[PDB]
Amino acid sequence: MYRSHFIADVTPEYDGKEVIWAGWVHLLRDLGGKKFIILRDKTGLGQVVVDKNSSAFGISQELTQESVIQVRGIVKADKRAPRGIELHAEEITLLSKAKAPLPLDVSGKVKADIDTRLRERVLDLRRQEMQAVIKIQSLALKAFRETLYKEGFIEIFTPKIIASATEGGAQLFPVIYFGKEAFLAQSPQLYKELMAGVVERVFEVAPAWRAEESDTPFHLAEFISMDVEMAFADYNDVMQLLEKILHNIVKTIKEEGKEELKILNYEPPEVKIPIKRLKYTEAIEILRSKGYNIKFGDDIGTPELRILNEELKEDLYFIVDWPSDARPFYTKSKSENPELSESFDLIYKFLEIVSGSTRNHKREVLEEALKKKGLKPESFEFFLKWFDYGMPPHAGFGMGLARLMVMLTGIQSVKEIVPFPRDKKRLTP
Amino acid sequence: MYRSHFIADVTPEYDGKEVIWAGWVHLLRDLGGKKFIILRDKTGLGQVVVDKNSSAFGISQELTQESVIQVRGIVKADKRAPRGIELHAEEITLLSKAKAPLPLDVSGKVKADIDTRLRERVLDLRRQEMQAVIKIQSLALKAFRETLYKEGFIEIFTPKIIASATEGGAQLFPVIYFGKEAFLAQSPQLYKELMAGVVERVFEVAPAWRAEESDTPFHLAEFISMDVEMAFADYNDVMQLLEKILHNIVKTIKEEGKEELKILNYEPPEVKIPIKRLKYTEAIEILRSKGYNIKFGDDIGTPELRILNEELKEDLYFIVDWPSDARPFYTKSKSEPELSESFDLIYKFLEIVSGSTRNHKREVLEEALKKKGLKPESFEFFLKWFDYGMPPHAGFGMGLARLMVMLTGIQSVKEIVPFPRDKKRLTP
Ligand SMILES: [Cl-]
Ligand SMILES: [Cl-]
Repeated sequence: MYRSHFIADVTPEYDGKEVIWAGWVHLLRDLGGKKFIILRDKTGLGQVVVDKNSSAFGISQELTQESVIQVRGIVKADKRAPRGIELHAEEITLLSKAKAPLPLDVSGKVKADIDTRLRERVLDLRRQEMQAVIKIQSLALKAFRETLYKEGFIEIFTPKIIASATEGGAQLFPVIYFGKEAFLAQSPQLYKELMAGVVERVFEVAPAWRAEESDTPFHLAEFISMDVEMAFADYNDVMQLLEKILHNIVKTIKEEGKEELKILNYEPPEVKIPIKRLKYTEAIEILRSKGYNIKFGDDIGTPELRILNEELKEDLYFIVDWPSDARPFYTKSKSENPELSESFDLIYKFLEIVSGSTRNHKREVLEEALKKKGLKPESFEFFLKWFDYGMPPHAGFGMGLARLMVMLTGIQSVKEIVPFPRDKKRLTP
Repeated sequence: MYRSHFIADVTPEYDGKEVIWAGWVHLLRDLGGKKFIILRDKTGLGQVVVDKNSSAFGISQELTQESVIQVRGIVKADKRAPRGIELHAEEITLLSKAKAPLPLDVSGKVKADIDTRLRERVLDLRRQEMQAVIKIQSLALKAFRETLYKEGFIEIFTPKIIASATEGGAQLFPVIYFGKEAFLAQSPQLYKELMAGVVERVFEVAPAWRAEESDTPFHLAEFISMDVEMAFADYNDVMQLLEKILHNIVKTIKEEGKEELKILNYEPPEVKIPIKRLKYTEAIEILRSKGYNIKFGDDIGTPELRILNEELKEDLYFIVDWPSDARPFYTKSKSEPELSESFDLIYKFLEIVSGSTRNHKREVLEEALKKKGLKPESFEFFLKWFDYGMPPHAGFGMGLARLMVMLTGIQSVKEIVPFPRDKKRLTP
């Protein structure tokens, strides 16, 4: 196409050979009457030299950072040079010239806030660091599906535009839909249960949306959700599935993203099996005993997760068995105590990465649960009806991709992970 | 847990052994004082028989179709039975009791109305033919990504809510987005072009939406769209890749989806490399060479395509070099310009994929927008990025559901998509 080799394809064993590189002008320096071009392509950064008496010298002088070029030259081994080589330019073609100067420095280090970078997001995304994020995410999805296929999970796609919400109180985006006010789904919840009720084992990785104005970290309005629903399984089963998933994920990043982690100065945690389980009951007591005003039944906020993290000597733990009263109507209660529920959160340090549970499967227990939350059963008929015709016991979870990315990169901002973030003040690009 | 084995695991070399099945009561019949239960699960259909001398008998008497049960029994080989085995039940546990009668038959050759089936979609989808389709789509997706991984492609996700349209005059769904009227995207277009401009090779498989009120077949309002964008490629490179993808999908379906194709009575077309490339220009000349009322520059539609399917004796084929003015502003015109570097992939009479090489110069994008009679200033959110080194690139978008017709032979999009969405369909 526009090249014979990617930069990284060339080894010292290429000395004296003619190669064609293509890519971006990363840097441009002049030393000793020689022009040095650091070129960038998807494999990384090479070094090209244009000496005075080359025919490429003339055009090399008009080149600017982020212009796209083709360069044909002869490989020279060196060892003082990147990966032990450099390209001695003979011919350079200008494919696409960039305006100068740049509004954002692709090699300058992070200057300006998030919002200034989002005006020049492409230039920002081109930075080694962001490139590494984009790469790791892709590997993370591959490893996610791989584990699932091994367990015979079937990949699915459920409706994103829905008539009414599954959990009232959740704020959904209005969609004007052929004359009706419909909404954007917040999760595939009902549909994946349904599809579990037909082919048993299903996942979906896909967009979801939430309309709140919460300004805390990690609360984009649009977000990718990684969902799994498993028939003839309860919450302990799926927790063990996820363990294996997460393990294959970090293992893939560690082997296939060695270089990316290097650019990131980051080492994802070990996934020890089993992951520490801590009952919610016990979490409440650790908190109380350190002096926080927290009663059984209360939520466990970020501030609490910090102390929980600071106390467990574990970065990666499940919080299992929450109060039934704080979990959806579709979540199975504990048999030995109705006040508790067969649910879990997976926390990484102080961030929630996954939530799941064992679900209900009888219409009557579902209908009771709805009453126990003061909802009108007749208004969830769209959910209840399917359970008249043999819904099996099932269990599932949802993990947030970009939250999982924090565990895989070290980046502490979701707007730094998602290449085109959406929230209350952010719609473009 | 609930089972010890799936129905398809158990073979004759299991004789005398105890086995736990979990599944759905597909069929009940009584014969010779003996109860017959056709059990179903994700692997398929199995035969359980309950003797009158069994303790499982009494609960066996109250089972209804589609109930979820657990049957502990012993395997006996028979070779008159499915997979040469059946299960003589010792205990039966009732997990989920289903109401009687069923409003839709799972065991039946169910000739019912579409909206009637939508009303009871879970039962509908449990038919072997539907499970087939579901399973094949999964296999298709895996194969698709597998090919793209081999070539270095990176999986992206692009924004679904957007400020404004890319194709003007295209109808998008309004979203009320923090006080503003935003829209659902109809494709990742701009965004996958921008991602290719950072890491060269990308793909995305994700929902898109159009809001037109069509009444023609294969025009769901929400659809899963498989996109690929590739820097330093032109359309011919991306068509080659497309072929390589479709080849692998067909192979994977034929090898891994054997029983599914069996249930469906269907054989996928052969992806013959290279797939026929029919120049638009020649497509018009053929349509004229038989008796038709078409001129160069006119659109080729479904009538015209049924006709092309015949004339070409090829079921899979590209129509290429469409008139530049029938094509988006971001599609690059041919070097030698009334024509553009564009293609559509066709299966018989149905458009499956479209793509092209893209423009990458601000100037030519602006011009293209003037010559279509649009005002560049309104498209500034597209143009701006091309100021800072967008490389040559190209790409395509393939409808998952339309692909699916090629893989299954099913002629209705609402028989492929589990929970379809259109002007008169929102629930389920
Ligand atoms: Cl909801
Ligand atoms: Cl658009």
